[PDB]
Amino acid sequence: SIPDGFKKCKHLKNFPLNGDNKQQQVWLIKFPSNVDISKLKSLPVDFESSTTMTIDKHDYKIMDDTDNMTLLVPSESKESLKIASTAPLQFDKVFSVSETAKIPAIDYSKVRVP
Amino acid sequence: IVMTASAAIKTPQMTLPIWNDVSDEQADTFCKSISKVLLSEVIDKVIVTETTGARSYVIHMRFFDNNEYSEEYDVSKEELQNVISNQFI
Amino acid sequence: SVVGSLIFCLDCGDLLENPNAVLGSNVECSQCKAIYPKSQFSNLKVVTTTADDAFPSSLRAKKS
Amino acid sequence: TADFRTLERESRFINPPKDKSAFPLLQEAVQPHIGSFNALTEGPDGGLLNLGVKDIGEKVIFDGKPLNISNSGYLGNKLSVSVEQVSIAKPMSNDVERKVYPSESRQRLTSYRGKLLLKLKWSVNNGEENLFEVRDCGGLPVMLQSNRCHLNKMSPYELVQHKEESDEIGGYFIVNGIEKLIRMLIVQRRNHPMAIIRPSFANRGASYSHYGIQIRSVRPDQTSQTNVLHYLNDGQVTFRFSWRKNEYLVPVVMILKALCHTSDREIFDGIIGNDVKDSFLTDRLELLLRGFKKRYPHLQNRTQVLQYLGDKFRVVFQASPDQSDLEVGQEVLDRIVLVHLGKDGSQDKFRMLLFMIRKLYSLVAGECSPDNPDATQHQEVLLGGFLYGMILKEKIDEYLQNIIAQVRMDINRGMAINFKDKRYMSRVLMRVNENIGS
Amino acid sequence: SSRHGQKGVCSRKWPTIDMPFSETGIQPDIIINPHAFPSRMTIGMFVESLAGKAGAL
Amino acid sequence: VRKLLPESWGFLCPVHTPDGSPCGLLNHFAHKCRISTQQSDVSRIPSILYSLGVAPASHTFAAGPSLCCVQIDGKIIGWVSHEQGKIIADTLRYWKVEGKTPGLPIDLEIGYVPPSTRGQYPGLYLFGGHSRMLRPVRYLPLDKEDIVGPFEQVYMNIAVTPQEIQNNVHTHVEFTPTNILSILANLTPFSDFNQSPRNMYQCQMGKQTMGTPGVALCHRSDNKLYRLQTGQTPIVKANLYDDYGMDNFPNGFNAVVAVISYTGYDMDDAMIINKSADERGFGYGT
Amino acid sequence: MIVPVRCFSCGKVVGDKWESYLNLLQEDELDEGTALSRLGLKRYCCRRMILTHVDLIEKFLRYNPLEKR
Amino acid sequence: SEIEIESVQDQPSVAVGSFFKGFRAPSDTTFDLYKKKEKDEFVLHGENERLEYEGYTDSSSQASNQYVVGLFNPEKKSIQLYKAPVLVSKVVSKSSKNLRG
Amino acid sequence: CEFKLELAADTEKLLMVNIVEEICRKSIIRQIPHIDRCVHPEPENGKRV
RNA sequence: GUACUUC
Ligand SMILES: [Zn+2]
Ligand SMILES: [Zn+2]
Repeated sequence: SIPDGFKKCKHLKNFPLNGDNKQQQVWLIKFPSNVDISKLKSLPVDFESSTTMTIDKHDYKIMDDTDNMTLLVPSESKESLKIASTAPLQFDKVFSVSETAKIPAIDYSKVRVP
Repeated sequence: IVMTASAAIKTPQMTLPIWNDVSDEQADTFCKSISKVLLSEVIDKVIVTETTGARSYVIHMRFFDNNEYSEEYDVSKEELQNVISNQFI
Repeated sequence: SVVGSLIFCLDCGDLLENPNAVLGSNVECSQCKAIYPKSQFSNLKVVTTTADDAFPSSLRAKKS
Repeated sequence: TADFRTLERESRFINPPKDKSAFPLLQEAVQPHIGSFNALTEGPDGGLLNLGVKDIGEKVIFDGKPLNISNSGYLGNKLSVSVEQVSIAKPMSNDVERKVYPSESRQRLTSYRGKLLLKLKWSVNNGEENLFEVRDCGGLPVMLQSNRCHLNKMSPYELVQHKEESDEIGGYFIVNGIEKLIRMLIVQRRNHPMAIIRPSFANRGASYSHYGIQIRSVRPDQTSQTNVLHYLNDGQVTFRFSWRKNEYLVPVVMILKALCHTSDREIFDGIIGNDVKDSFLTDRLELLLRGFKKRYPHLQNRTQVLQYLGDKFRVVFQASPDQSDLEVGQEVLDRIVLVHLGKDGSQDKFRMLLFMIRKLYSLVAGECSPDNPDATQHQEVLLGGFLYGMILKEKIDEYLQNIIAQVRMDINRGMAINFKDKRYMSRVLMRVNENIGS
Repeated sequence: SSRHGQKGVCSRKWPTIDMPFSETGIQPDIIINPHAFPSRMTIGMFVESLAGKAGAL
Repeated sequence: VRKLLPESWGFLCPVHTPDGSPCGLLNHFAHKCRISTQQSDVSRIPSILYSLGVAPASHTFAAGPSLCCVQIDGKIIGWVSHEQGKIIADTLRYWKVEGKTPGLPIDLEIGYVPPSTRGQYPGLYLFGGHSRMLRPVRYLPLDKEDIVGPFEQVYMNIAVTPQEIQNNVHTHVEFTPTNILSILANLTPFSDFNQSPRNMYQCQMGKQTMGTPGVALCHRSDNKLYRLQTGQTPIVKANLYDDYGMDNFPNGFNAVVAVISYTGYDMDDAMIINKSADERGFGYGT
Repeated sequence: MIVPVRCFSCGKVVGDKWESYLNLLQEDELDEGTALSRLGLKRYCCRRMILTHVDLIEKFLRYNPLEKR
Repeated sequence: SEIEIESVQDQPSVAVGSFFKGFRAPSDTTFDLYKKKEKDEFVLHGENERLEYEGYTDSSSQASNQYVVGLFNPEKKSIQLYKAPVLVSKVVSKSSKNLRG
Repeated sequence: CEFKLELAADTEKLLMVNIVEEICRKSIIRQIPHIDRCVHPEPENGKRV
């Protein structure tokens, strides 16, 4: 019982995993705390990263990265975790959402004075 | 020269006159023959794949082509092989 | 895993010594004894290449 | 067409403004000096000197009296001492208290001298009781336009009434009736690895290369120590330390894996790992770790590594005798290696130190141009007042060294009754020097 | 010395008894040699003498 | 170390320097340059950094010049892709100059470095601790006051005056190009119409005059002093002579200069004075 | 400091038009050109002589050790 | 390609752990995970014959960062947002309890 | 030019590019005493040197 | 002894 924290785990959830030999794979992204994890209902998926989300703040860009880290799969409750392995389990293209604020640019009308 | 007890200097210099029958197209031949060239300046890249399985080593030393190293630094197999077999090793 | 000419261990989270400097077909860890090895590591090969930095010459300047 | 001022100039010559003075740029010209000496009072944690004596360390010593194998093992009781609070408030004088003026200070041919109060947190037997005591340490010389002098928030018209300048600048000491100014000091970059190629490392280094990269940490009270990394042609790499007049060469491993638990692939993983194609990483990393296993094969965990550090460095910082290797080891460590991370900085200390040594490998692999020790790329400016505060923090512990030396000197001649008496605290507090102002 | 870099030492104190006077009446109190400009190149004193002339005219 | 470097542009005055042995040793700060004398307690630089899209420090596991290592003062937070560093190199500029950001101080050091030309280890530098130097500069997009330090002008280019500014290859502009000069040099009229050997030769002259030290004579007890009485303010002067209240401290006077070889008693290094001027008290001091 | 009377080069009596020049700038609104010339100053050296004065005596008088404050 | 979200939750059960590169994953012993509830902080530990797990979740800065995970099939083409608390761990051993007086 | 060498198990790890670079900058094709480079300059005042 | 300045 190290450390002396609040409360151990008691609730679990089952993940439907088939393990197909086109292939059901995981999807992880990166996002800050001030996000729309509850009020967002749609997110466009695209090719090599060039896109932008449209919400109240309206400055976003979904970045991708190709090039590790093990993920436990809670198949049941009494153990609350397992080891994901097919033959462990690697990944292909991790997602990391960024906030590309549009920089106001190119006003060459008042700075260039005779 | 005056006070430091002149000895082997950084850049030694000597001037050599020449006859009137020799030409500039023949002087550069003696320039290449007398000018000492480093043995490492005839290698493109030094790739070696160190193996283990009893240490084992293989050395593959890429060189230039005949028109490059033999026409530029006037060396050939009878001197390059003798120095790589008697001095380098 | 196996990378280069060195193999690591996961049951204790460290690396092991040279299988040639010590007795062969049976090597141990440094902080705790484990059943090891399987005597089937690999055929150890590695490649090193000079970056062509300290080789100056007149023809090295003409190749640019 | 910048016409000069005659009416405005005549008005400011007749009477200075009762409100904030004009041309505030002259007042902003000494913002480095004024802000430097004023920084040790404002801000959180009482300022620089207060957080300095907060993170100053606690020191103890024993006595020659027994209590009553384990009985003879225990050699004497425990007395504790540490500098708790230090504060300069305001200059004053007497035969109630009266206020002094700087104009009268240099007219008296003396220095502007306030007073320094020191609060000692004296303890005993791991805090069983605390003999509270406050003793002054003389007067501290203060310049003008500071938090101590009364010229901080005084109107310029009142400055004229105080026999001062209408646009007084201040920020300079006065001693023995003559003025004086502390010269600004030049240092290099703080908390940034600096690449340097210098043949001086080959003179003090027996058959060592000319490569080098340095780190100058910084404590919250701005006191620091220099930690540099050399380069070894054999394949290894070593730090060098800086003590009173001593240099300590030390391999990277015995102090890299000694802060907290990091002995695993996280080291090789912290190394560049996007590709394992180039073997200039493999030959150097294998030779480095092999150079750590060949020396002491029975050193595998940070616990035993910290035991060996505390063992070899037991009597270097005068940390004895109850502070075992597990205490003196972590104490001298957190004070010696990139102290700018502060306490509990071992979470990413290996990540910052690995980034330092990995920039060394990037410096020797031939893709990073060396910097310059004189260029403005790494030009830092110590404003003098900060150096004055660092000298205060440094030269305050000498009182602590003199009282522990007084206790261990009185225990030699015996006749040292129990230190639980206030009059014994006084008879031992008067033997130690207290004049810091001089 | 002025703010332009040129310096000078007072050689001999001489009154207006023999110094060149102007048609207006003003007497030049100080006199500098024109033989320093070829090398010292203090033309700032030239442009500031014209500017100073207008700035006081 | 005696010689200077172009990186000293607008940080330390390349004009104020004595002659002889102290050449290149001592040279005071710039005209309007600032010095941060306190750490602004932010505790939000990472709170907006990794929120912008920067990966954490415990889950990056990389190195090398292929990743921009973002470095806060002392503490590190990790490295990201070089394209991220490029966007952040200007994103942090916009959020810095914008006043609606409570978690970003105005006196914040921000630097960017490309990886080409085998330069030093790239990344994204962030500083602002003690012993840090600033200087004012104008930002063209939504033109507003800004400040930079000893690392900004290293890589990103600046414009000295709004006449060499051109398209998409500049980020900052300078208000008055005389701010690089010192107090003695900027007070010197037409310092551009002279020589540098004259600027070093005059730096000691202006720093060796016999002006008024301050109106405290009857209440000072220092060893030695000097005082003039014909203190006059120069007709020609910069706006800093008034901005610094230098009129309160008259150091010299104004006299009619007659460029003529009539005296004969002087040769390119000597001088001659009017006896009548000495009768009036030409530079009379005690 | 003090008003330099009898300009070294010109020699005119100039220590008298000081308070008059101040009054012209106080309650007459005349600019430097026609007012400084109205005083009776026509030569170049006497133009700059009065115009350049700084009258630092006001700063030299704000400190009197023979009077309370 | 716009896509929707179906599954949400309030209490997490999955976790991503970072030990090092190249873990053979023996998967022969279950390690326990202790939780909390500030917010977004967890911990886990484990024991073996030569291995002991020890993992925390960015105690310095974790409350201002969150990771999610999902799944998608060619027929579904949609993801499900699931709270995945990230955790960094360090494999520890036992060679302690030795000291010189 | 490719040649292969063998070695026992007494030494485990060595440097290849370093020990070869040293010998590469220490072998000389022909040793002419106390001279390494010659230049044919331009003749000054008609005196070819 | 330490610092500062003159061509
Ligand atoms: Zn093992
Ligand atoms: Zn006149």
